[PDB]
Amino acid sequence: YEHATTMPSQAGISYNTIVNRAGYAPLPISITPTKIKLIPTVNLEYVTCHY
Amino acid sequence: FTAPFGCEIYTNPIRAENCAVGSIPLAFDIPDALFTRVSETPTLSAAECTLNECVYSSDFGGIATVKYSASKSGKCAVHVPSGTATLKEAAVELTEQGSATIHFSTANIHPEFRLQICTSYVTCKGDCHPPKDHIVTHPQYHAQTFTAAV
Amino acid sequence: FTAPFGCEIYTNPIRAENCAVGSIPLAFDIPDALFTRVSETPTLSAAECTLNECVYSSDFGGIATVKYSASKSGKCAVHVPSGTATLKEAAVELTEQGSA
Amino acid sequence: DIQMTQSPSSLSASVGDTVTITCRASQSISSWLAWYQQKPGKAPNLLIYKASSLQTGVPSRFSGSGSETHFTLTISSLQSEDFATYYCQQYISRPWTFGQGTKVEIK
Amino acid sequence: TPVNFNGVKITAGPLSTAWTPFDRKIVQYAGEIYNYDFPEYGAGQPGAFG
Amino acid sequence: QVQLQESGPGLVKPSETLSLTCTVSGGSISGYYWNWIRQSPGKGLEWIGNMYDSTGDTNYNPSLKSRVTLSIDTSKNQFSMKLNSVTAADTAVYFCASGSGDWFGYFYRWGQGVLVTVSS
Repeated sequence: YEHATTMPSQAGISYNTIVNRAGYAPLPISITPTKIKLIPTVNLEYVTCHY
Repeated sequence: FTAPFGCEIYTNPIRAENCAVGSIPLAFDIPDALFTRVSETPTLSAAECTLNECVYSSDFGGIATVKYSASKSGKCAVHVPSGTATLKEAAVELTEQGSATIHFSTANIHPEFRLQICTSYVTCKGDCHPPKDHIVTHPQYHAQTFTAAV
Repeated sequence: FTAPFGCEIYTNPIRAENCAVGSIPLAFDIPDALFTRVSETPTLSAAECTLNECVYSSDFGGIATVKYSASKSGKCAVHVPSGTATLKEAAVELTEQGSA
Repeated sequence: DIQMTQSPSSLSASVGDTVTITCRASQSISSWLAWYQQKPGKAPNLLIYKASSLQTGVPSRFSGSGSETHFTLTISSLQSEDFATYYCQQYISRPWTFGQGTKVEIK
Repeated sequence: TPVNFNGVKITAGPLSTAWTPFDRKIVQYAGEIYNYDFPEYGAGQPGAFG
Repeated sequence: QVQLQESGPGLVKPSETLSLTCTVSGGSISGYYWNWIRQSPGKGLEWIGNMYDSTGDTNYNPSLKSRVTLSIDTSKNQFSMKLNSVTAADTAVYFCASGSGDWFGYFYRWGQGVLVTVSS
């Protein structure tokens, strides 16, 4: 069964939902993002230092 | 110390973490075998709700008791199908007919929400009071909403 | 033996005491941490009051019983937000549903 | 129904003794278990509600513990007024049921 | 990329508002990341970074 | 908080109907459950059934369901038990208390009990 729900992208805060149907009991679903990471694609152009 | 959206910055890998930006569109493909029939799970009948305490606050300052008359004791979930109130707990335990406690945080000054519980729902309603401190040390738990009227 | 407002007089230091004069504007800055939520403390529901005795007198000649149906036994305060009556006691103890 | 099994059925003790009474439920009842005291010719009296909450007016020598299917009533040091029959009870899974009782007699 | 434990398939869609605090061209020093338009390799001018 | 008092003791003939009333004083019957429990002298406690104050629904001990009726009387703040086709096995002390469960304190009040003797 396909279900979809937006989850706010806040770190530490939980999120809950119930998936239900006319003849099936409520199935709880819980999400908790403990750390959302934003890694960029990066390459090195150079390195500089004191001369 | 200057990134927008409160991002923390780290260097191995180069990255930013905990950016309170946007939202994640989660999609869950739940197998058909994991569902359970309504008949098996605890079925709730003739429930009543009352906000024994409400503090309009960032944290779960709101308390509500649900008087229940269950068909069989056990455990089952609780939710609010609306952005008005966000619950601290996911599920509660029930013993025949009695009372259970739900914690929540709210935006409405005059709250009213449908608490969905165990193959039923109860219309919780009440009036709510402002919080104590102007400034708190944690982020919002309750979804902001336009209505904060008399 | 002649001072106004019933003041007593003493000599070391030179002073007057117990002058029933005026009033003191007290101001209390209560910390935010000392407050307790309504949910924790005993919550009263469906109370009734009756003056089982009243003697209009300088002392506490008036008696009143409050029938209470508390949410949980314990202790909690009592007051009158008006100048009509002044209470002898500050707080009372409650046991489920009963009388105080 | 949920069957409540109390153990032991009979106990002989002296004033000052520590007494333990156990209660087993046929299925899990979470913490929804009460303990009652009953004396001959008298109605039961609630001592403990929801497995560990001491009822007001009941002395602190009485304490309850347990969750799920196994529960315990402890009397830290038995007093003369504590000789009686004790019953557990669960308000859970159609319907609410009592244990068979534990008679606490004077050794 | 799904995570498929216990039969339920979770897919976290693209972050709704694609956004980065890093500009196109950044610098790392002493465990700190700076936004700086450093000269391209082969254009470094004297008395300045690069 | 709540006080309960069963109607008076006495005889019921075999095969006839035992009828008891519980009168609540110092409190209403507009919340909670209202229950009957019996005890055959010398033996244990047997739950008979309950009526839920707010909606009036009843639940009965399966072994007695076919013979038991519970009801609530708002006009006297009372509730009652009817037990049909009694035999000597129904001789017992009958107590009326807030059994089953309540939304804030149940079984905290137990009626002192009334002895019903089934006899010819």
